[PDB]
Amino acid sequence: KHFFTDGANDYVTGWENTPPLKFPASVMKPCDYSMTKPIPKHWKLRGSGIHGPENTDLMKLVLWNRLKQKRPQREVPNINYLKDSIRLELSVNWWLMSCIFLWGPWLHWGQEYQKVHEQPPWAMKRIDGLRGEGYFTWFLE
Amino acid sequence: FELNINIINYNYLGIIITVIISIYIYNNSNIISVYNSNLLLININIWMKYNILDMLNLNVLDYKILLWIVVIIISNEILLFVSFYWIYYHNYINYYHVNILILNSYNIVYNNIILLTLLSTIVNIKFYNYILSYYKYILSYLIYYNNYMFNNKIILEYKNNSNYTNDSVYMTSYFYIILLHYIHIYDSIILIVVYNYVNYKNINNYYININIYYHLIEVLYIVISILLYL
Amino acid sequence: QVPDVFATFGWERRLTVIHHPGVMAISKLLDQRTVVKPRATFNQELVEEIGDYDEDLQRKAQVALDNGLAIEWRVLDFIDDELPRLLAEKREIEKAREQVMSKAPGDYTQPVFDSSVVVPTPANLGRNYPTLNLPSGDPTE
Amino acid sequence: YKTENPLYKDDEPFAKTCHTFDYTREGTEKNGLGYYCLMGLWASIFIWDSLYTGATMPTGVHRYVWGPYFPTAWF
Amino acid sequence: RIGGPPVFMQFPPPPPKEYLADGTPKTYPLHQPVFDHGYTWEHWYMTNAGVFHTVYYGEFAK
Amino acid sequence: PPTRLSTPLYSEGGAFTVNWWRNRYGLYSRRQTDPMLAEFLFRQQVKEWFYDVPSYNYAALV
Amino acid sequence: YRHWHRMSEDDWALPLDSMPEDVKTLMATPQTERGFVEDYWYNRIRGEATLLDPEALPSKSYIALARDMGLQIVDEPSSHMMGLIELYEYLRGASFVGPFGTIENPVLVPAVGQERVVACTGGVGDEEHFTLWFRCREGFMYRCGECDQIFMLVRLYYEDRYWTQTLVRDTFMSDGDMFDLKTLERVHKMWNKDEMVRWEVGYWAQDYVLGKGVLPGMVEEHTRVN
Amino acid sequence: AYNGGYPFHYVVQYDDPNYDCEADFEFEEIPRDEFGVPAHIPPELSTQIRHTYYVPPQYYPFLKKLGEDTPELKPYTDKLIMGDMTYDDYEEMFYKFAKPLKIYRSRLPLPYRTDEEISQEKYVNWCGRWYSYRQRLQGDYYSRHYF
Amino acid sequence: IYEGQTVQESELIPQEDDWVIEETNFCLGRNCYVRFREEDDLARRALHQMDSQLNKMHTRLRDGTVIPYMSFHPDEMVDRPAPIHTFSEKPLLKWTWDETYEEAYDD
Ligand SMILES: CCCCCCCC/C=C/CCCCCCCC(=O)OC[C@H](COP(=O)(O)OCCN)OC(=O)CCCCCCC/C=C/CCCCCCCC
Ligand SMILES: CCCCCCCCCCCCCCCC(=O)OC[C@H](COP(=O)(O)O)OC(=O)CCCCCCCCCCCCCCC
Ligand SMILES: CCCCCCCCCCCCCCCC(=O)OC[C@H](COP(=O)(O)O)OC(=O)CCCCCCCCCCCCCCC
Ligand SMILES: [Zn+2]
Repeated sequence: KHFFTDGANDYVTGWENTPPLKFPASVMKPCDYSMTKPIPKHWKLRGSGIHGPENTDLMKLVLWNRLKQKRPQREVPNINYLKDSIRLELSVNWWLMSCIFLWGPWLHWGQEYQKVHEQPPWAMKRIDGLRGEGYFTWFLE
Repeated sequence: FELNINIINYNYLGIIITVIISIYIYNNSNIISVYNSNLLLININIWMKYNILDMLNLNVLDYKILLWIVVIIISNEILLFVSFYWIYYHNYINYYHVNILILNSYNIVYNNIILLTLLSTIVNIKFYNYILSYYKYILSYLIYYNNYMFNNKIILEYKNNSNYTNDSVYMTSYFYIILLHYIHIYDSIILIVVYNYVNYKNINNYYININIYYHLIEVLYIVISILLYL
Repeated sequence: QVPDVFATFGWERRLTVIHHPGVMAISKLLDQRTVVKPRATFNQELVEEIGDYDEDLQRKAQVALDNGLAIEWRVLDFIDDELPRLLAEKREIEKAREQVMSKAPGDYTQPVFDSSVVVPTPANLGRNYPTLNLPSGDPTE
Repeated sequence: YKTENPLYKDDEPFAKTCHTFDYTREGTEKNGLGYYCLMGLWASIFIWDSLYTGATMPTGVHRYVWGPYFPTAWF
Repeated sequence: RIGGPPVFMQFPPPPPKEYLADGTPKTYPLHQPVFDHGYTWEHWYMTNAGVFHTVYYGEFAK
Repeated sequence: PPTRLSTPLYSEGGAFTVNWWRNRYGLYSRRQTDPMLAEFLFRQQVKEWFYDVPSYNYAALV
Repeated sequence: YRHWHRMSEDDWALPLDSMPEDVKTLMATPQTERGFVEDYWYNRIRGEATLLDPEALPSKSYIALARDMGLQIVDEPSSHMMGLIELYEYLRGASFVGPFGTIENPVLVPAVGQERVVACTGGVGDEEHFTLWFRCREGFMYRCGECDQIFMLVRLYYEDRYWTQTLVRDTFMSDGDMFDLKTLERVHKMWNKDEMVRWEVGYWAQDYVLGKGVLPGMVEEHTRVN
Repeated sequence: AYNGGYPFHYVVQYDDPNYDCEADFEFEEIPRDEFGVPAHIPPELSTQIRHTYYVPPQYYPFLKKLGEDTPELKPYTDKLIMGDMTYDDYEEMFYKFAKPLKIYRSRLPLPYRTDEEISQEKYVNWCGRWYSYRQRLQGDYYSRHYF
Repeated sequence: IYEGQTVQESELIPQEDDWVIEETNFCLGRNCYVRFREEDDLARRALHQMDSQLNKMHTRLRDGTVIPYMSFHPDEMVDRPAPIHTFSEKPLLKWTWDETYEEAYDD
């Protein structure tokens, strides 16, 4: 996508909130400890307890988000992604084709008809005696 | 540990640019105004250099900040055109029955729409290459040819038009809307003349800005064509 | 007993984590691109697809596949001449792998093999391969 | 070994976490039948308004078998 | 970030104090006048000093 | 309004729901950098703006 | 971190043209006296010299192996400092959310100076109150006037310096046996022979020990045009 | 899943030892990737080909020692010895053995408080609860009076 | 709406029958215009101003904890008058939640 979005289309830094799905959960998992079981009372708080790099998952997320920036080969995206990347480009190109091979031919026919019959082929011939081509978009009359 | 932001403490371009603006008002010669415009260009370019040199701070939020500024600016460009469309339609009740010759709906609209579409395709190819870390030299010169033809066609139209600005508010609105589009076309030339391949690639705000602006101008011409020619 | 170590990444902006000393040693060893080399293994399906882009590589890749060789791409360009050495190299690597794997725990003696045919090794540091990116055909024929 | 061409693999799913993205129930992925019914009606109104230009000026004369209070006398 | 604008820096010590030749401390301009008149009233006002504190602010006639 | 991230939030299906809002709230956000933090900030905003009774009066007026 | 921009090329490795030309003195300099560039190339030369000698690795202890590669064996003192450093850096561009602070376990507020502005939002749910900002100065156990949440300032200060990865490495790492240049030469001949250089860093390093320009092709390597 | 799959940084190799992509303007040299794949073989095809790291056999005894001292590390070292470790396998090994830095609260110096003051902690907490009780009740009382 | 922290009756039970509410004065003191000495130069008058900041003051309770000068907004947290560079170390807004992870604890 063209526009940059911190959450989804973050191409400036390449940050990703979660690790790749390819990695086993034992190797790397999304940072989610909402399901942690209640802490036993005899356990004592050693660390700060503050959300941050003391948590293993968050640490691995930061580490991977920096070490993923160098890779031996490309991670080929599927054709669906590639189509979306240039959706506007392809659509504009087809619009140009339509303007040349659809709009072009009937516009030429209308002008040639206008030459002989004074008004385009999609207009009501007048009887008022006024001269000239008149309107072109008949449905906006 | 470093500070989150590398504060800029002093700047002197602002004084110069503001004085340059005053010269436009406090002058007795139109030649002074021409040379003053060059001074403006120079100092606006210095400000752009300051933006490029701010890259040394390695601040992630800089791209986002500039991108959103462009969004606001584009919005202001769209709303200025809206004001002209408003001026045009307010007097719609006095159009089409006056003894003036309005524009044809066959020649100008088609060649212009076909031309501006090709301009979009070139910019789109530039974006595609930008994505692929590639460059094609001929692309920019195709833009120059397109701009040349656009300028050649608009000049002849105005010179061969048989109705003047003082003939009717219809004619005034037609000329003004077309001129406003042309000015935005010329601003596109101002931006595109510096297009080159930079190796920092997608952290360069220039590329996204050009793509957005060119699309805006072409889309704006679709609205104009429907209102005036068709 | 394996001590923990600090592993830091980045030059100006440095991120520090805890890591395994052996895992870090392997990581730096694999960074010696001239010593530790990636090698390609083919299958018949992929060899056929190569011909769609380089006919010569398809023929050479077929030879590597037929002999079950894990081969570097640069060597693959000279497989016609290197084949006898590559077959000898395959045997020696297999012998060494077997010897080290079968050895009892705590036995870290070097394997007995002919290193003169294994590249890159001190005994055979390789050949200066000439570039083959030279046209040899006359366009007017 | 066997492999899959990456160009024809399926899109990766959103990660399942406390913060999960789900578009399945929105129904905003593509234009539905209703949208195409709007297009059909637009085409129909466009053709009808031009073919039958006296429809907006109907005739007040009405017979209506079974009188006016029968259901087929309201359409 | 190594070699970037420091988050915190300690103030350097102030420049040496200046005495007059006779040893009198050199005084510097000060815009806190002691106005001359016969009024000596002192008005005190309880003032907001945040959320949980106050300060007894006094205004002196002089 | 739940206070534990383990307890899910109910969402209807459609184009204006809790799930629809979650997908788009953090699109431009630099602060929602991981699931735990993203959900906490999302629920913080939802609690503050959508569980505020008087806010619904303005929805009617607009 | 999310607030950092994209890795530079230097973040992975340094160009060999940044290697100090006086290698003999570089390998004899104490760690406390080595700069960033000097320390990078001391570790790389010594670390790759041991890693490119396979026959000696199995008999080398992890303590000795870590020293050669320049990796610091972790301990509670250094772990504490490094951890608080990384927590400070994370909080530069991340939210500050954690458990409710009490006398037993105050909210830890890392700072380099003697003060940091902090806001208390209270507890969770209905116990959350409006932001109450206060200046957290060192040496005082702060108590919110509203929810009684206890706060405390933690200073990253050591011997007239703040805590950095470089400071932690200098204070706790101990230089081992002086690096022997014979090992550099021995490994150099192992992987570099007959115009094949499979240890480029050791070919450049040996050239400098020889005086710069001695080894084949090195004069041509050092001759630049601009 | 970032930047369209294009790595921000990647290795390129050239067959000619004196080749310079900036000085030369020839049109015959074909660049290779980090694994050595020529550029004319598309990514979709080369990424399917299986590439494994080959270390010199003199390293096998060292890789064996690592596996024995850390049994959890043995399966990865065995793959490396047998030439079955791909880049993905290496990444899994790397992130599996990364641990977070630990902070010890017992090492934090505390703000100075006398032993007399430390014995009054329960009293101060007691005062705080009564202040919150009186605050909450007054809110109801005042709301009723003024409204 | 916010109505204070919730209190359980058990927490309102004293450990002595003589406990009453501590009568500590939260008026910081008597103040006026900061009065600079003539002898002090610009540098030493800056030090004087920095030592007269009300937002650096607090009240110490009977147990040794101090309730600081607090404000609803961070505008009252900078030195008065405002220095050129104020928030060099990013002010930390502390949020509270019930989530926890095992790594923080030790058995
Ligand atoms: C057994 C089944 C057989 C079916 C056979 C189907 C045959 C269909 C043939 C369709 C022919 C259409 C021809 C259209 C010609 C238009 C020419 C024209 O107008 O040229 C000029 C015009 C521009 O004129 P201006 O002067 O600028 O004026 C307008 C703008 N101011 O140029 C254009 O429009 C350019 C585009 C031309 C398009 C030509 C299209 C030709 C299509 C052929 C289709 C053949 C299909 C065969 C199917 C066979 C199946 C067995
Ligand atoms: C600022 C001005 C903007 C431009 C002008 C705005 C005009 C008003 C807003 C229109 C916006 C439409 C956007 C497109 C939405 C869309 O396609 O929305 C599509 C939806 C269907 O959604 P799906 O795609 O999910 O099926 O269409 C419908 O809900 C209608 C289905 C077809 C109904 C056919 C029969 C209709 C009968 C109508 C009778 C009317 C009688 C009136 C008597 C007085
Ligand atoms: C910001 C908070 C906003 C809250 C919402 C405010 C809505 C206020 C609506 C008031 C409508 C009153 C007039 C009704 C029309 C009338 O008397 O109108 C009177 C006329 C003529 O009546 P008679 O001919 O019988 O005298 O009625 C008609 O001809 C038909 C009227 C149909 C009305 C349908 C459209 C309105 C539907 C409103 C639904 C919600 C009502 C809510 C009420 C509180
Ligand atoms: Zn509080």
